[PDB]
Amino acid sequence: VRMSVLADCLKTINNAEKRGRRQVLIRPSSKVVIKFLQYMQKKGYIGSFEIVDDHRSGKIVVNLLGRINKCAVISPRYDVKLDEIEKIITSILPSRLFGHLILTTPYGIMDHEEARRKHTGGKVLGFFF
Amino acid sequence: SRRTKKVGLTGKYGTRYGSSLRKQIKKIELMQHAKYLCTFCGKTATKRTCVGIWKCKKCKRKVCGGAWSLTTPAAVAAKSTIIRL
Amino acid sequence: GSGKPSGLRAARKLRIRRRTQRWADKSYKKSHLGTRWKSNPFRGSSHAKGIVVEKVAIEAKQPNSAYRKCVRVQLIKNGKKITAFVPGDGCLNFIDENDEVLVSGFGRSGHSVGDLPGVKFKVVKVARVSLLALFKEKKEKPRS
Amino acid sequence: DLLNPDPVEESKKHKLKRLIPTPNSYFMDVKCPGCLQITTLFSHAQNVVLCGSCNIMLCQPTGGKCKLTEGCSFRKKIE
Amino acid sequence: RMYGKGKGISSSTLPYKRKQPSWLKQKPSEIEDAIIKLAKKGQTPSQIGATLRDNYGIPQVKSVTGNKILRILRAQGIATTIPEDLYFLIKKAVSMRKHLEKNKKDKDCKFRLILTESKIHRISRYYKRKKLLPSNWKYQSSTASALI
Amino acid sequence: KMKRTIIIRRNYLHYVKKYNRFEKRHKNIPCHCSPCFDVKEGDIVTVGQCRPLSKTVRFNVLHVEKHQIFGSARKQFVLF
RNA sequence: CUUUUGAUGUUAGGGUAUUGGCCUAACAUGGCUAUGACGGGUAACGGGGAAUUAGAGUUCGAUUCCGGAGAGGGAGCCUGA
RNA sequence: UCUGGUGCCAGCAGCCGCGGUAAUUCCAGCUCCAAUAGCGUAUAUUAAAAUUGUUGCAGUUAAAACGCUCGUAGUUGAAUUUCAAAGAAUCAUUCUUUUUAAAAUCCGAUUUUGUUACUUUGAGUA
RNA sequence: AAAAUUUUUUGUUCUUAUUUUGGCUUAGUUACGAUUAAUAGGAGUAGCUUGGGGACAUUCGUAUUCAGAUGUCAGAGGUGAAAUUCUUAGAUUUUCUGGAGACGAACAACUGCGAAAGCAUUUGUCUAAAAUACUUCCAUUAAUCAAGAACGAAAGUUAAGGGAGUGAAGACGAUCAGAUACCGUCGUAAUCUUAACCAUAAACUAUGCCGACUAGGUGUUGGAUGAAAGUGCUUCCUUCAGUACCUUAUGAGAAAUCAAAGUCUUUGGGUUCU
Ligand SMILES: [Mg+2]
Ligand SMILES: [Mg+2]
Ligand SMILES: [Mg+2]
Ligand SMILES: [Mg+2]
Ligand SMILES: [Mg+2]
Ligand SMILES: [Mg+2]
Ligand SMILES: [Mg+2]
Ligand SMILES: [Mg+2]
Ligand SMILES: [Mg+2]
Ligand SMILES: [Mg+2]
Ligand SMILES: [Mg+2]
Ligand SMILES: [Mg+2]
Ligand SMILES: [Mg+2]
Ligand SMILES: [Mg+2]
Ligand SMILES: [Mg+2]
Ligand SMILES: [Mg+2]
Ligand SMILES: [Mg+2]
Ligand SMILES: [Zn+2]
Repeated sequence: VRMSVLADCLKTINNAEKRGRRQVLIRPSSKVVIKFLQYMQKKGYIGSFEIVDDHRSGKIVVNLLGRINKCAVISPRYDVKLDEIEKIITSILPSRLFGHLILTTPYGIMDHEEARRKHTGGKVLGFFF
Repeated sequence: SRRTKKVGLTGKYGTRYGSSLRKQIKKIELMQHAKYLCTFCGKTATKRTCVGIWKCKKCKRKVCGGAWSLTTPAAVAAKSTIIRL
Repeated sequence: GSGKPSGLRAARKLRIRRRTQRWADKSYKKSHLGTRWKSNPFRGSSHAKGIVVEKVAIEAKQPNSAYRKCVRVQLIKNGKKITAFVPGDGCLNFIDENDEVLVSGFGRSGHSVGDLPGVKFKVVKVARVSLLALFKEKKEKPRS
Repeated sequence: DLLNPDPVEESKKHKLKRLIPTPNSYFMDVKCPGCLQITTLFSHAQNVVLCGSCNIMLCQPTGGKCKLTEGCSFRKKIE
Repeated sequence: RMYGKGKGISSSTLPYKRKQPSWLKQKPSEIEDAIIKLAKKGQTPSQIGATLRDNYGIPQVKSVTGNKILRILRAQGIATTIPEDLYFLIKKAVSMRKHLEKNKKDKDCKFRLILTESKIHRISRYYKRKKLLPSNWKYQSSTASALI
Repeated sequence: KMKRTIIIRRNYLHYVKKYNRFEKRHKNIPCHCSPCFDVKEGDIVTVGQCRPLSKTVRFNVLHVEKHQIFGSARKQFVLF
């Protein structure tokens, strides 16, 4: 039983990236996966991707650029306040100069710097270096 | 309420005779005082009248059987043998 | 998973699991068990006073070879009897048949130390003058 | 590469494992000799099918595709 | 599987085209009338679908009409009080219980009967949470045989 | 089961800081129920505070909402 | 577990500065509990706070201020806002 | 790896250890080291301890997967319903405007459209 | 159907009405009104589909032993070597006849089935279980599970049978310094069936259960698809389910080693027990 489709997608992407595979297939898709992929796209971590339309939950194929070190989820989506970002980023990110922590916010999905710029909290989804 | 934990039917014997003899009496008398299906009429109303005689309270037929039960296995085996032939 | 529940509503299970498992820790069980008030001559204190009853000598453990000098003491506080070590080269003949002494721990609070089998106490004062100032012998003399 | 798989390879896999799941069965027109009637039939049929005019057997059930009667001619239905 | 160790994946799969095929000729009224007539004879929905697939040419009922078989069987007040699969489970249980009455030394049969009764209780709870079964429906194991 | 008196159950979640997680908790409250209402075990009620009317009761019912349940009342979890 | 000796409610009164099983009569069979009742232990007065710790935490708080209780141990009472 | 004495004795040593003639460890003399108006000892407690582990431990052989299955409470559970699109403000980025389905509501027009969790901002506080 | 501003009659008041409103019975009009069908789950249908899965009843086989015959004559057993033991009242040995109770060789495998414990002569009946095929039905019905429940080798206990072989105890004969042992000759309980208890094993893969991803080859058990040699059957090619082995790992480990014991300071898919 699945219990999460985001974790499986991110794990598959990470496993393929470790081997330099140049393309990978994600079986179950959803809107949250699309939004996460778009945010990775906006930061220049992956190329373009397709959505294949069967009459079930669709499938995705992505293009990889040999550029991701890690991508994963935080399973319990802890609720984070605006003044608690500093501890989480200090614990999770590898540096103060790169990397991203992804929150889900009453104003959409965004990373921590944009969340500070918008003066908002949320819950944690995942991260990618 | 439940009036007795263990001895059940043998509580009429009190504390006499020892526990294991009371256990064997209980096993025998559970069979002796039960009801059995009458194959002739369909009702379960056959009860023992004497040590070998069984009788149906509804249709009133008399069947010769065992001492504490209506059938013993040794007779069933021989009947099955003959019927198979 | 890894053998723990990681859900957003699974705090009771974790709390109870940690509550039950602390009792397997020797230090925790030692410092939270009700009988320490009973099986301890000092009953929680650091020092105590007593009257000397006997002088004895104790063997050292096997690889070593010596006769260590000790006294047997009856505590004023509760009447119990203990055994205490007398440190110093010739400090045993500063002590008479029944004097009053302070004794303290011996450094490993519940445990025996080094070479002496089964002695967990040590004399620090005799006749209310310091044993060290009396062994230095250039400071004070016993109140005869 | 992954988006445009070789059609020979795709048609050569399990039906649940290809990019778009598609069945392997089909419907067909069957003609038995000397009866002069056309009947619809399903490959992998589970029942025994009798002709409309005469009670002649047209197929037999198996563990896979049905066994078509000897001498009959079948033709796929176009779609 | 739910109880054993099997991991089979055999099943049917539906085509991409959701519309009815071009070569199909019947009228939805005819198909519904066939459904009703063929259920008058004492068949279950799955049997009805199989017969329609084989002895008639209808690949899928939902493509031609707009409804599924159970909905149109209910629209006429023809559906049974007890759903199909639950009834099949109950029949298997009553058969096993009879055999076990004849043989007190089957230990495998006792095991399998326990498993089927667990299935029965779970499915019954699901059907009672919906309004498909009356709230005081219980499945006594001693009176189930007369249930038809 | 009393005369013009009922018991209601409130469910809520409690936060534990050391583990960053929650727990399920509950409390019971006795209330007064006027005969202008038709209640049974499983419904939802809204109550308001008044002066003490007995050793235990301090609330009484103001509005009733019919609600169907399938298990037993003490085993349901509704949060509000 | 509680309920003969008030345990959980309804009715009528008594009493109090006022509400209330706080008490008295009649009636009904209720109330709490594995989300830990009812019991046992504490070398337990509760907070504001203290010590040590990168972040989490662990351990203390008789003792400047606030609240509670007591005047060898129990019970009763007068004066008076 | 300085002198004198003792010789498994006397004694030292939290731990490993030293002590039978050469004892860098006992008892003294000299000289050096550390902190310094302060410096040792005993008991309790915190870090060290990712040796109690939510962050963050281990379970083939080091301690540790119930003989096996069913099962209530608990914990956890596939995808889907308004997605967009076009101008302005900045050295492609960050911001900010414009409307596109509907019904009720001022002579071709303003304003309303389920409940919580959760998150933002306030009030009140020795 | 229940009340009316607006005039009406009266000094306590009496005389009447358009007058502002929820439903019912029927005809009528709307864009009138129900998300997929999960390489989740449960039911169904089909095949002269598979299996040492279970229960009852039946059928066969040599061997062993007892009893009855049968012919002959001095030893037979057993051991490292010998005793104890059987025998001219005929032992051991060869042929035939009847009875009894356990067991099911060879075929038989790094093969099959079951939740585990376990399951192997023939035939019949009853009873379940997978896997494969499907353009059948339902539509979230699910995963793991304190308390609780069902099964659970051997030994052991209770009662009634059965009682050949093996044989805890016991008795001898040997070896030895001693030998309450290892070896040998006897031999009680038990081992088998029926009806009840007991609930433990190195009950072991010393590796909980569900889901995803990651690598090449050689086999094998059971289905389905497509193609060639046959004298509506065999070989070959695909694909699903089960089960082994080999090589290799910019994968892991303290190592032995491991296709999971990998995808872990780049530490969080769900959950129970220790
Ligand atoms: Mg399960
Ligand atoms: Mg009274
Ligand atoms: Mg205080
Ligand atoms: Mg004070
Ligand atoms: Mg005093
Ligand atoms: Mg500590
Ligand atoms: Mg710690
Ligand atoms: Mg630390
Ligand atoms: Mg450890
Ligand atoms: Mg196991
Ligand atoms: Mg499906
Ligand atoms: Mg015999
Ligand atoms: Mg015998
Ligand atoms: Mg023998
Ligand atoms: Mg065990
Ligand atoms: Mg084990
Ligand atoms: Mg780590
Ligand atoms: Zn009769």
